[PDB]
Amino acid sequence: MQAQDWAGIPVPADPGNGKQWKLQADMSDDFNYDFPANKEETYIAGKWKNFWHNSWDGPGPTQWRHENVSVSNGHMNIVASRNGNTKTFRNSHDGTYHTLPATQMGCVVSKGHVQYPVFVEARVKIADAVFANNVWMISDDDYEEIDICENYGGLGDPGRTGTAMNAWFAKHIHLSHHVFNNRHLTNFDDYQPRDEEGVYGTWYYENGRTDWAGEYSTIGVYWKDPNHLEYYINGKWVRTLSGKNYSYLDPDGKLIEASADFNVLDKYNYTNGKGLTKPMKLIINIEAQDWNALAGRYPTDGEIYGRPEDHIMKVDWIRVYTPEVVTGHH
Ligand SMILES: [Ca+2]
Repeated sequence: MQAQDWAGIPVPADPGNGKQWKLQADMSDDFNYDFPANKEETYIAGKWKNFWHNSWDGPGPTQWRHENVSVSNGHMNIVASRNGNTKTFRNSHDGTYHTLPATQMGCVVSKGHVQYPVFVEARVKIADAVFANNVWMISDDDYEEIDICENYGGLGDPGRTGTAMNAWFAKHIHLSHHVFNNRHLTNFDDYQPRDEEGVYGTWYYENGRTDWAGEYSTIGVYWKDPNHLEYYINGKWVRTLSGKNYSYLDPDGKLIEASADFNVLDKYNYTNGKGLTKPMKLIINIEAQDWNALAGRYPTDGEIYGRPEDHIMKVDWIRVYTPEVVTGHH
């Protein structure tokens, strides 16, 4: 067997004293096989469902389609395309329906699960296109989620003005997680770290870097324990949340170390003191969310038909490791 694509690339998190990382086979893939686009529900390689976890076809004017996921040329392809059909969708901020040309898109959900202690990392080439490129994880009951990467793609073709400009969005990677409460209610609760909750730095960016769409990036999380998450971009540590403490590299490269008066993983104790524990599936998808699409941050026909190969989120590999004690001379 040849070395996998990630061979020789160290795991950037530390597994603990006298521990080593062990690959979790059922959640790891370097995508060096052919899987042609398929209209039918399929677990690719027995591991990656070519759709969302139910028949819902997505937010906004998104239309997830089984045939918008393929594997070729060393990567999984998550494709945006446009057949001209419209989709009518609700503006989540006020409850009203709007109609736009739809974008057919892809969504992938793992068969397997991960649970702490675990390191999850993907090598992706974010689409050079105006849409969301997401890598995230969620428990089967939808109560506990970790967001490895939420990013909004490229700057688009010339001619965008006002709210349709994507520069603020394109430069960031959102590093976050959610714990929910009372999802049986309509008005369920959602806690995530953010400025308004007193947890800073969640929208990562670097002075000078306009977007993440011109090359491959690696983004990963070490979900170490129920009150400890660490994020890594391109093999480098960028952010830790640990109990009531958190730290991160700011956009000028400065280390910021902060201490909150509350637990920053579960501020309002929606987990009944347990923290993040529930097994999670990995989701990789692209979408056009309502807020973005209504603002004009949505691919034009000129963009999507003029540069089709840019309207694809590519995944070179996904790798998952769990810590094991060192084994000695074997
Ligand atoms: Ca590959």
